[PDB]
Amino acid sequence: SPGIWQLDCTHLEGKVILVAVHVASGYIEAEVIPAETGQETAYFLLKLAGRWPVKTVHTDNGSNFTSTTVKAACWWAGIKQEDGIPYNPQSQGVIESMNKELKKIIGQVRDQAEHLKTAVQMAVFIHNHKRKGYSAGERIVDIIATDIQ
Amino acid sequence: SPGIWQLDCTHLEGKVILVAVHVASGYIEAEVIPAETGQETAYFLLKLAGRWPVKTVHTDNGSNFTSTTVKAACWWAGIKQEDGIPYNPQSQGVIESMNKELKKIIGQVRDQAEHLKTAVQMAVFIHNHKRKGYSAGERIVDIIATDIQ
Amino acid sequence: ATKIDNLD
Amino acid sequence: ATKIDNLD
Ligand SMILES: [Cl-]
Ligand SMILES: [Cl-]
Repeated sequence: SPGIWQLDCTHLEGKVILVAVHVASGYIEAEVIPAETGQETAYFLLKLAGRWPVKTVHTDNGSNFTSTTVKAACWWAGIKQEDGIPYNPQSQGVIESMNKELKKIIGQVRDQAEHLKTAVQMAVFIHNHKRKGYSAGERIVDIIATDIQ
Repeated sequence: SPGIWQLDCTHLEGKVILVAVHVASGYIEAEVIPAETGQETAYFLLKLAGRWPVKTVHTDNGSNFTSTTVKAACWWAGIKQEDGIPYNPQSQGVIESMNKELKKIIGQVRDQAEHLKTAVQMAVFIHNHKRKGYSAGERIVDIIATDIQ
Repeated sequence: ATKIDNLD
Repeated sequence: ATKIDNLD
């Protein structure tokens, strides 16, 4: 569980926000892309895995699970690519609630930014620094450090 | 220690690779941009600060230090923006040597990628996972976790 | 433009 | 194109 992440894809302003959630901490990374394609997903995953020790990613849908480009990135970066079937029904609810939280934050900052990409990065920042108390950014570093030791 | 980062800007293939180095660990993030502008620099720092606890950034040159757009991102993200004057002349050789290492890696992967941006993210991944034995990615997590505790 | 990402 | 980012 220190190396488990979940992809998540949500829409806003006719664009796609792709999110990776670190399952055990709730920490996230996200980007804005015109459309979700295997190539965009694969590049996002290559970025994530160069930054955190990504062991497994649960893909956000069947097209990214199937995509040979996505599997080629998971091979390159040493990631086990898995489905994102919510065997634990609590998963659906947690992601749906995160997307609603992110969109709420984006609306709270939306007028400080000309571009959606800025607002989404401001939302990532507020999400990861929020203390619920430790923050998601504190929890991910604690979890991985504990694992390394 | 744990919150101090250094920007660094290097060129390849007529493009600009902007790098943030976590000084105490050698861990890096990087992106490819068509040109270094205060807007691109500011967005890069907003991304970095949503992902790690950035207390201080030593800017890579005087134009990014001066840039009101960069200062506005450092204000937004709670970052102390500082100059990158190498008062310790060792800093200067460490950056030059990192740039040469990164460019070497990029040439080693360059033919596996159509786009320079993929090759740079593969180089980030190899750089951060390399054991020199702990990796830079293990060191940054240990340093920050140690500080949180 | 009076925005963090476009001060103009 | 036989590239990781363009399998074509
Ligand atoms: Cl789409
Ligand atoms: Cl330039």
